[PDB]
Amino acid sequence: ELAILKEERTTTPYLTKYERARILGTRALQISMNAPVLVDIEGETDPLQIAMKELSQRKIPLVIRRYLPDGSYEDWGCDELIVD
Amino acid sequence: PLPVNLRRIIQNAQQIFHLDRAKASDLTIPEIIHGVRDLCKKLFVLRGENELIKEAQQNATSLFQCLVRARLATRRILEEFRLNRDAFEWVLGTIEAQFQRSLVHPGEMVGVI
Amino acid sequence: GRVLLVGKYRYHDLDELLVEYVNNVANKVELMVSHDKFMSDSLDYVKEWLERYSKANGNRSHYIFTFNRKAPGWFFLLFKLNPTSEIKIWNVKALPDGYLLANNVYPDTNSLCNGFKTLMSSRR
Amino acid sequence: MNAPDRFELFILPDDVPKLKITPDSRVPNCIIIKFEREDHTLANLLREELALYPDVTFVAYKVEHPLFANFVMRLQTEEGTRPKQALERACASIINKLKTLDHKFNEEWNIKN
Amino acid sequence: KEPIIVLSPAASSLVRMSNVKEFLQEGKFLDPSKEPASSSNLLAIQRKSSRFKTPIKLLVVDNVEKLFTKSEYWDRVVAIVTTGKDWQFKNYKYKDPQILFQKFNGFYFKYKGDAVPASVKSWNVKVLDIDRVERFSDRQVVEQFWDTVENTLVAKRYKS
Amino acid sequence: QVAGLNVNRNPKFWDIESENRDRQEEIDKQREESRESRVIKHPFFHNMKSKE
Repeated sequence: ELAILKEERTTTPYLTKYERARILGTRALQISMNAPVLVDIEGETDPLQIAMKELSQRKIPLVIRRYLPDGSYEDWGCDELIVD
Repeated sequence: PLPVNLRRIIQNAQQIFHLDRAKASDLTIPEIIHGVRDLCKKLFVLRGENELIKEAQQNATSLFQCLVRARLATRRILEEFRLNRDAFEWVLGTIEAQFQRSLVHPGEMVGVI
Repeated sequence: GRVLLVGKYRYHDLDELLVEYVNNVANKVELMVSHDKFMSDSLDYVKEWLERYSKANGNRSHYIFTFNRKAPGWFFLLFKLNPTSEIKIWNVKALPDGYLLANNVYPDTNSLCNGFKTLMSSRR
Repeated sequence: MNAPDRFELFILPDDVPKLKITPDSRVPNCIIIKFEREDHTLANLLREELALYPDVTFVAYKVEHPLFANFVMRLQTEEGTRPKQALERACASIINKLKTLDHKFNEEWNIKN
Repeated sequence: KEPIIVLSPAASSLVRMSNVKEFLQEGKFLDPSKEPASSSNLLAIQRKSSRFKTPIKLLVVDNVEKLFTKSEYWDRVVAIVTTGKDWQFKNYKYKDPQILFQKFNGFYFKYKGDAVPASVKSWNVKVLDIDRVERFSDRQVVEQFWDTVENTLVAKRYKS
Repeated sequence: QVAGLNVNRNPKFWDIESENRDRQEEIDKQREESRESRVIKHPFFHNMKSKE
């Protein structure tokens, strides 16, 4: 009902800076709470740096839910949103 | 004040591709015309196939399209800037990407700003 | 792991191991296949062909190479001194630096053949 | 309250080496030397002595911050000469210059006493 | 005698023999992981430049063990592509990376936004960035690479 | 000092066999552990069986 189908999604296909910041913060917190890491870590130890490395490779297992003003929403995977 | 600086893009292309020398360009006129015409339809401010959405999208970029067509005219490209092909696709791609980067981000608290 | 071991061989990363071991082994396998004395068919067919060729050419000793289907990465060297001599099969391992036969490393297929002939002459 | 001890300007901690040398791989035959508990007194002397050697092609130094007593020196010699040998030659040459200066001053002072 | 361009045989390299021709020559970048592996370790490419009247033919070599038996071949090397790995240089003319990189042009290709490896930052090599999404900048990156290579070729007074 | 109790374990009135059997049951339970899969990030790495 409220969910919007993937074919009719009309929001921007890019990761906004607020979404990028929130995704990085959440992923860093989850890694700091011993969540599995989906990318190989060479010598990195900072959770934020690991989160940035995951984001650059489109490996973050999170979904953005963008709320339209009327209450409907669109679910975008972080692996399908374009990041600068 | 208008988005994406065109003069900077053009001189960057000239420096990148070494567009000096009296060498003749290989850029055909139909490529110029069709490339600029197609570029003026990929500046997405609003997504959607709705007719009212298309009308709003066309309205939102009138001044910028006027700027782009003023700069990237056929005579100016072939004579004043002397771009070749590769410089031309590079300029078109750069214009499109920079315009996409210059939009406002949903979630701005523009009232406080 | 920071250190990778493949038998006596020691490597430091997956790419180093791959390039130094697997590529060299594949190149040596191709050289064995491209060699004139190679036959990729079944072992029984190789034995039959060797028997026929030895019977037809009983004036010389004939040796051929074939795939070791039971032990991957190896080769069976079947040689028959004469029609009256039994077919003897020797084991050859495809190593990055060459072919291991009788605990001897031969850089190329021709060197392996020369070493096999020298071993046969010395043991004779 | 937060003022550091004054003896930290010249007293060297046990775990801190007086002289750390690391190569500079961006250019051939170059090293970066980090002097601890030193200042312009030694640095300027060494720099102006080394600048006169025909086999030294680049020598410089900088004090990163006045509140920390250390300086870092960049040295880069010709192909034949290892930079550390040039640094040793500079030190020995300045020592000989100071020695002859002391001898001459003593002679003059005794004459004019 | 055609000049030589050396590529890293590492599997993590963004430029391999499979996609080197389409990238350096045609200017289009393809992901080498999806491309099938190339059996031939020698390839020839053509470069068109405004500095030269005629296109230049160059030889691309992945492994120098079987193609650098003579020392005079090293005089033809005009570019070296490395993945930041020390083990590439076991059989090279200068087994130490530093001296090799002052005596030869070193290039490292990375995706835009990725962090540079530590060894690469400690070497004298150029850094070239390829965008993951936009494909119009591939020609620009190739042009930078060829600018450096052509500068080296002109400095060597090569005859074509 | 583990079986510090002085309970008479006479086989006539004590089922030693049952207590022993329960003892290996609990010891085997202690031996029981858990294992999980391994995840590696490499272009040529694939989580497949030998036949796969």
